Amino acid sequence: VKELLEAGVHFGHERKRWNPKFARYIYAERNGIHIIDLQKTMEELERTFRFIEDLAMRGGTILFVGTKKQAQDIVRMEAERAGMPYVNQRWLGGMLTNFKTISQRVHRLEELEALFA
RNA sequence: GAGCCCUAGCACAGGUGCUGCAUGGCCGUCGUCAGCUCGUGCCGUGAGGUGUUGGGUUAAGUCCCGCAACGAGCGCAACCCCCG
Ligand SMILES: [Mg+2]
Ligand SMILES: [Mg+2]
Repeated sequence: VKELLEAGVHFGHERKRWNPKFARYIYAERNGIHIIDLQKTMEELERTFRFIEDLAMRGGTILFVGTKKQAQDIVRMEAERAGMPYVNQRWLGGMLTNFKTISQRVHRLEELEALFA
């Protein structure tokens, strides 16, 4: 239901293209490829989802980010489907640290929206 | 008696005499070449860098694509005149 739904095909990826700080999450090497251990994915999903839940049930807002082409279409769907914002194409330099300045273009976007009709 | 005009005296005028390395103003010139910058972010101990390195395209930093940058300004172009 959980970790049987995950073993679906939704774990193990890379192949000694690894960052060795991620060893605490790794189970073994099946066939040249690192197999991430789901019994510990279990663990972090509970902790992360606890933190997400909390966040939501108090007016919290979560910027979803994923630009790589496998996730592009997923992140937009799920993001619209929660009314949270998403970054999908390029992540622009300073969307956060320069948010003051980048927003000024959201304000331009809507003011150009306003010359549609 | 005030304009006004000559005589002498007083202040002063006059100087195309010097310095264009004391200057203003205006002009030439590189060059109508495609450049030169800024605000915030980010990188760097720092000068500084990114933006404005790359690929394409244009008469052009013109436009596109890309990208720790997102924008903007002086330029380019347009707004002006002539010719068709
Ligand atoms: Mg001079
Ligand atoms: Mg001389």
